[PDB]
Amino acid sequence: LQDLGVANGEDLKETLTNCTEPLKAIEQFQTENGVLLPSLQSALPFLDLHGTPRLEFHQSVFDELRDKLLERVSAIASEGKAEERYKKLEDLLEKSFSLVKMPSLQPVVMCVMKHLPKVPEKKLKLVMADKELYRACAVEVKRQIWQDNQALFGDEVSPLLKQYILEKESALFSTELSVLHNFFSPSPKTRRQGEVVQRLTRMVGKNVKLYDMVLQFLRTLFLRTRNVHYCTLRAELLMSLHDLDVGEICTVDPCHKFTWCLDACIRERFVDS
Amino acid sequence: GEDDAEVQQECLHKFSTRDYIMESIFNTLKRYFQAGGSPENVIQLLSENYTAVAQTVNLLAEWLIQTGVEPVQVQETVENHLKSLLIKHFDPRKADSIFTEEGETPAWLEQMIAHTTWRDLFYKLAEAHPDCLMLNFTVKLISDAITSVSTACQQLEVFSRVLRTSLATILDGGEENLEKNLPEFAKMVCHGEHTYLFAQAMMSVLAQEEQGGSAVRRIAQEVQRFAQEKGHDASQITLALGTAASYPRACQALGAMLSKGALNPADITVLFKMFTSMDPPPVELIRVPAFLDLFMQSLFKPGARINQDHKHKYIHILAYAASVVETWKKNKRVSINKDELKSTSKAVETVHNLCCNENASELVAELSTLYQCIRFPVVAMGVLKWVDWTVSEPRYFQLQPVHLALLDEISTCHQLLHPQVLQLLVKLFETEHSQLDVMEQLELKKTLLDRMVHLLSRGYVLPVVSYIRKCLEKDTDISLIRYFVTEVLDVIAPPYTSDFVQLFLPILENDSIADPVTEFIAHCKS
Repeated sequence: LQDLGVANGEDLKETLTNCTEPLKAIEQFQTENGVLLPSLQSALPFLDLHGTPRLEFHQSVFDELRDKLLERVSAIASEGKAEERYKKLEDLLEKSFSLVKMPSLQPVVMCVMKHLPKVPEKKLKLVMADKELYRACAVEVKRQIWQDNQALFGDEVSPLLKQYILEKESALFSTELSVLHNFFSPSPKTRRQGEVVQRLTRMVGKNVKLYDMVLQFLRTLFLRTRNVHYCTLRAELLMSLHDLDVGEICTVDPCHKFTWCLDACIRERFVDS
Repeated sequence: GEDDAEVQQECLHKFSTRDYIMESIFNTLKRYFQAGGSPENVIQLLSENYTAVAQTVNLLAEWLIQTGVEPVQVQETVENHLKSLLIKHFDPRKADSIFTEEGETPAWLEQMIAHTTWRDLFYKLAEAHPDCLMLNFTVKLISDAITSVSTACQQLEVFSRVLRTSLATILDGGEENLEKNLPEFAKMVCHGEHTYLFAQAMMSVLAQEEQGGSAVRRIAQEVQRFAQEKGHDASQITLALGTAASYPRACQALGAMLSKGALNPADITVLFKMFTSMDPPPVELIRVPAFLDLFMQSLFKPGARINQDHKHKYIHILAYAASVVETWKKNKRVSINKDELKSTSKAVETVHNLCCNENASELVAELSTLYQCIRFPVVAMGVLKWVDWTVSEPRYFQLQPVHLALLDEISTCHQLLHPQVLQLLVKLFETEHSQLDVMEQLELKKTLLDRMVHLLSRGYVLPVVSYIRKCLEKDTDISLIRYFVTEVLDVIAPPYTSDFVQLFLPILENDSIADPVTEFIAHCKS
């Protein structure tokens, strides 16, 4: 609260501690932290008489008004003239990041960081540093840190690459024989439906720098392991970008057309004329 | 035993529950501090779960105001939420308890009443509760700033004073504002038969004044109409009030017909024999509006039950009602004109034959005799009700509409039928069919707009443009209003009196074309 010039609980207890008139001090704190409309300072006792505390209508309007604030974050991302709308969102960011620590304004700021292509990276650094923000951050916040520095990208692709190899090893070693099916029955688009590569596509989105980053990670691990799994994950990531119709990779990558052709080749398991 | 072990927990439930510090917290705190125990941990329980929802609201509301969104949207949202919570959680017993602790509600009520939404809240609360003392007091006092009908008629003096004030407003209303001034009085009169009989007798005595008592008689007949709408028979009221007592046969006959809201060949035969006698009873005695409406719905709906030996009797009695001149020589009928009787009965006969035959093209075949015969006023009313019931059928415009042409003869040739014709077409201008698409609905609407513009040309200009303004502000799309202005400025000749401009031009502000609109606006502003 002090970040924008408002008191906290410790200031309240200071206002109560060592006071000859604690009740009037409590009332003054209540006045100084109420909702500032002139109809309320008379209606607050009246609604209090009902058995409904002041905080209850505060809770109702709290839900309503942050719903509208998130709506307007999305709107100013999509509404207003460009310089004014980005200025509004960046200013509101400076207002709101003091309360991302609080349980209210995290996802609001996460949307604001979602809709700005670049940010001062202090807040992205705090987003990676804190586990709660590391979870709740919107996808473009995570992208902006990765696009500005590869540390978190490596840190999170390493367990995901590990899980992909876990799946590959476990499926290749499974003890079922039948005339009905085998483990090579799923097509590559069938195998892209797992959340590993689809989440990796979400982590990359439509960005080419992160595409190069996953390419180099798969390159390093493929150069150390001599195993086709990382190649398969590159193909799955490229065709998952195509499943989203990601033009930022599909149209520029000379390999996209060729992998798309190879997808049908593998689907029939032949290279027809 | 001591209630400490229970009442202290009752209070501590409201202490240690999430978020109750801001409140009856004082009363329960007093019940606990007098009961002893641990009062130090009570304050800690109050402030432990203080989530600071209020300062969260400060942040959120001031951020919505930062966004450039209107704060009055927030005001409307909060008011709607709290008012809906009140209405869902209003308890009439606790309103009467607020009355019990003190007769006049403290200043919170007198501060709420300044807000229009809270005044409407008290209206919806108290219009349905005629015994809750707080609610009845609030509605009555706000009337002193609806007067509840139960407290309107609880005694003579209140009923009389509100009656005379409301009737003064009705008479001040001329011929338009009565629609708002009459129901508040009429529904007040239409609650009991004693308040009814009193108000009717007062208006009857007032009607004897030749300096406008005709209007009081009109309003009394309107209140009797409304009393019928509440399902109460005021037949014998009008009988014993008027000159029915001068003729018992006409009295019983007419009063029976009015009490049923329908005709019959028996009472009709009684009146026929009376007016066939050398002493025909007064023509004023049968000239009653609802009675003549019974004649209309007997002769012009499909059906009703009818005999030919009585068809002419109904026709001839209606002709006597619509034709005969009785001159009062100090309330003495001494000259009886019955010379314009036979032609009127002949026209009524032919027109009723056509109407109850369920005619379209055959109308155009005998439209000559029709427009010859609509010059009779009563016949014009009869054709109006017939074409109303034919055209009011759902989707009567997909199959022949010649009927709308006939109003042109009626309204043009009979001035006092201007209010009916427009008040017919207000229904027809709201025609909506899924079969006849919105294109055809707009075609019919524009046709009716041309009819209403013609009726405006006959002088019925204030209510036409007032209703056009109302339905534009409502329903009527801008295309229809533009076509209205197109036809109007194509037909109306200058000068344009400001009584017409005051409603036509400030609704024409929406458009500027039909250029005649520019000429009209320039002339009527300069």
